[PDB]
Amino acid sequence: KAVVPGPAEHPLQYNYTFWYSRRTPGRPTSSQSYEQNIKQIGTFASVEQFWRFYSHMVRPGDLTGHSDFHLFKEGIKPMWEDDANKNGGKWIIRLRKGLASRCWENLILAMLGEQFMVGEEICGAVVSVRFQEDIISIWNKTASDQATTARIRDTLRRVLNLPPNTIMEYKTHTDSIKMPGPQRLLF
Amino acid sequence: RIIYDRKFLMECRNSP
Ligand SMILES: CN1CN([C@@H]2O[C@H](COP(=O)(O)OP(=O)(O)OP(=O)(O)O)[C@@H](O)[C@H]2O)c2nc(N)[nH]c(=O)c21
Repeated sequence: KAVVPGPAEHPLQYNYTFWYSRRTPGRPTSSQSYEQNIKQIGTFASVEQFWRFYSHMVRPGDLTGHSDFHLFKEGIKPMWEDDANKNGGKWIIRLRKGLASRCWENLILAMLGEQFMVGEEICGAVVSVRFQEDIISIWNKTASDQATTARIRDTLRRVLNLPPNTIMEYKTHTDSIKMPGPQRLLF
Repeated sequence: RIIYDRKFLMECRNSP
């Protein structure tokens, strides 16, 4: 079962797993329910194995519904509850429609190619497709590590071509957990 | 650490 690079393939620093989820906004969501709505697509160990999945995948810009792709180090679930994520957080970038597919490709290539240079800190990346915008996120292990979170922010600026006036926001997962005019109906 | 630049990664797209 264990995934290894093939004979002539180019090995990665880590194995990674693609995940996919589709839901609706505003669901009363426990740990167990969240985990049931996310599914593993495939795991890879080499650059060539990456492209075998990625070249055959729907681009996030072409997904319908309230849907997400997650690409995380093998053994890390894309959930706050995972031991690797419990003390962590994420940089988020919000994008108008039409930009997510290119941004996602740049993000995951930078991640896989070890462009962040924060040791073991990266957990994974998410692209979230929503009603009138898309969101791209990168998760790391230790939210309190200011050197790490700053290095990640700067790397995103370096590898992504963002519209002028693009806000980046850092959210600790513990802040996310405890976060609450009209109710938000379409997202 | 195993590091790859973007260009190298893209170049691998056309090999199995
Ligand atoms: C990553 N998430 C997200 N999540 C909760 O599950 C619900 C659906 O997640 P989502 O589709 O990413 O949220 P979304 O509607 O895009 O917006 P927001 O993140 O602003 O709440 C949200 O209420 C979210 O807070 C989670 N709940 C648990 N238990 N564990 C988790 O890791 C996560």
